[PDB]
Amino acid sequence: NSITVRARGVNGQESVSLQVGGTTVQTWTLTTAMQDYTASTSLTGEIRVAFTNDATGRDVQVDYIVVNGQTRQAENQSVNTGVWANNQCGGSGNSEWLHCNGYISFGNV
Ligand SMILES: OC[C@H]1O[C@@H](O[C@@H]2[C@H](O)[C@@H](O)[C@H](O)O[C@@H]2CO)[C@H](O)[C@@H](O)[C@H]1O
Ligand SMILES: [Ca+2]
Ligand SMILES: [Ca+2]
Repeated sequence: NSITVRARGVNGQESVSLQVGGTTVQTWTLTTAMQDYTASTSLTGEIRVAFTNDATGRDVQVDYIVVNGQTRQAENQSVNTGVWANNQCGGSGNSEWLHCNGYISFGNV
């Protein structure tokens, strides 16, 4: 099961973890350019991309992921617990942004 994450940070210290069924597959430190990050698992289950090290000046943007060849846009996902929206952390879904610690759920593998 191949999973590619296309993502960037605002300052390049930002850390994201790819999780599958509650298991952490891989963790990466992002750069300020949108770039691809790839991982693989034999596991199935819910995919999450989690921003874990929010601090003054850090924000994550996930464009999309690609799961076994199939594109899933971050902005088409309904659960986003880190976006700043409606004047609060995790204030909406359907966003590329994780401003606060939180994750975007991309559903089952
Ligand atoms: O509430 C603390 C929270 O704020 C975040 O920033 C939001 C928003 O993302 C910015 O665009 C806006 O300029 O400022 C607000 C808060 O005033 C932030 O990204 C988080 O890391 C938290 O600190
Ligand atoms: Ca996108
Ligand atoms: Ca932030």
